[PDB]
Amino acid sequence: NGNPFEGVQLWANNYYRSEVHTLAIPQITDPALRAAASAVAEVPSFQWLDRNVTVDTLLVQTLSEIREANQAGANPQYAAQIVVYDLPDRDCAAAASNGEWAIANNGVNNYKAYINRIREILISFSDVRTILVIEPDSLANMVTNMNVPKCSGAASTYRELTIYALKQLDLPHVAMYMDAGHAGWLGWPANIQPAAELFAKIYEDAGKPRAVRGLATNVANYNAWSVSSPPPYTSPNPNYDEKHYIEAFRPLLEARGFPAQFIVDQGRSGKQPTGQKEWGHWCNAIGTGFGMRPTANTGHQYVDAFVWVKPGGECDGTSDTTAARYDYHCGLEDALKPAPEAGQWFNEYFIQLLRNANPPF
Ligand SMILES: CO[C@@H]1O[C@H](CO)[C@@H](S[C@@H]2O[C@H](CO)[C@@H](O[C@@H]3O[C@H](CO)[C@@H](O[C@@H]4O[C@H](CO)[C@@H](N)[C@H](O)[C@H]4O)[C@H](O)[C@H]3O)[C@H](O)[C@H]2O)[C@H](O)[C@H]1O
Ligand SMILES: CO[C@@H]1O[C@H](CO)[C@@H](S[C@@H]2O[C@H](CO)[C@@H](O[C@@H]3O[C@H](CO)[C@@H](O)[C@H](O)[C@H]3O)[C@H](O)[C@H]2O)[C@H](O)[C@H]1O
Ligand SMILES: *[C@@H]1O[C@H](CO)[C@@H](O)[C@H](O)[C@H]1NC(C)=O
Repeated sequence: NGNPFEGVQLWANNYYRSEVHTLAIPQITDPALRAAASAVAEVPSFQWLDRNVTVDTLLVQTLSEIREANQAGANPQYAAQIVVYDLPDRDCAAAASNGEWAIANNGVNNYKAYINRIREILISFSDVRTILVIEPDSLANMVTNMNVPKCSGAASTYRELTIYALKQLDLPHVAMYMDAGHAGWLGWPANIQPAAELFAKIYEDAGKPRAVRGLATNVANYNAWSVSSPPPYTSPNPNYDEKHYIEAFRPLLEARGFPAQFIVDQGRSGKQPTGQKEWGHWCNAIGTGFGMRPTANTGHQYVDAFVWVKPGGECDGTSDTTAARYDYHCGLEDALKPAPEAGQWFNEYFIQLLRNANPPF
């Protein structure tokens, strides 16, 4: 029943800090941008377990640092924020963030082992409050993208592995939030009921694990929490921001046995409207800014926290048309270019986010 974001400070991980200080700052001479970059490096965004190698290295290192700070007397205690993101046939409706594992090459077994190892590590660090986002985009793709061969082919696997993860990571010091797309994906009137059906059924089939707190929205996207008028690209969706989406979604979930609490990514939501020409333009969108800083003080009963899940500056996908992971969304007129591989540092993007930051740095 506890909000896992209440009574703790959020740990800012050293990986994002290191990117900003070793890659970004040496390329930013401008005094104000340099000072702003140093400040954003300290905003506590989620750390992503995007490859298996990170489990026994980066995850352990962060948890070990938090343990040490808390043992020294940190008040409030620090909590960790981790994304689980390595399903086989990952990112099934796009090319940009295809992952290391494939269902056709022992991916299911590889993933179960990854989840088992994460469980063992979280058990060993049961003294550290841990908040998890489970597999961005996965279930949202199962709602709207069964017409995509990679997604339809992965659906049964996604379902089995999601339930596996929810049960295995159901630990006394863990809070989990399943990814649930965003207002412009699942919040469309035609998608929102089948979305609620799917998430509630997964929840029931997982045995309603205690550690499942709810859902995460807007991960790696740009939507407003709350604006007074719909951005043009949102019409005619009545759920044109995350507040509308959540207020519509929660009753439908609760009626199906899943009284989900929410966290909302605001890391790239500071400038509204954005420069997106169409709402479905997700890749390195121009006209965006760093948004509201992580906090549990949301003013909304259904929202545990505003968070930064996607770390701004880390690319959404390459704009190189010859690359294996080239996705046409990343070559569009409203995608910033040239852009490196997904997850790699995109310094010009980082600068855009600093310039447009609201609140400013
Ligand atoms: C009445 O107007 C029309 O209505 C229909 C609905 O009745 C929509 S169709 C609706 O369009 C949305 C675009 O506004 C689609 O949402 C997009 O889906 C894609 C997946 O196919 C999402 O892409 C994913 O984005 C992630 C970041 O958020 C990223 N990590 C992933 O790699 C990427 O695949 C995208 O965010 C989302 O906005 C929706 O599926 C579709 O049902 C019509 O657009 C209106 O004109
Ligand atoms: C939805 O798209 C995904 O977005 C997430 C969040 O941006 C990233 S996770 C991101 O991934 C990169 C690349 O693996 C990591 O950067 C790398 O860190 C390793 C050490 O682990 C270094 O050796 C390397 O030089 C560095 O580039 C980030 O630390 C992660 O946060 C994901 O890749 C996207 O697909
Ligand atoms: C994943 O990493 C673990 C160590 O955490 C390792 O033992 C295992 O072999 C790796 N999985 C694959 C499929 O290589």
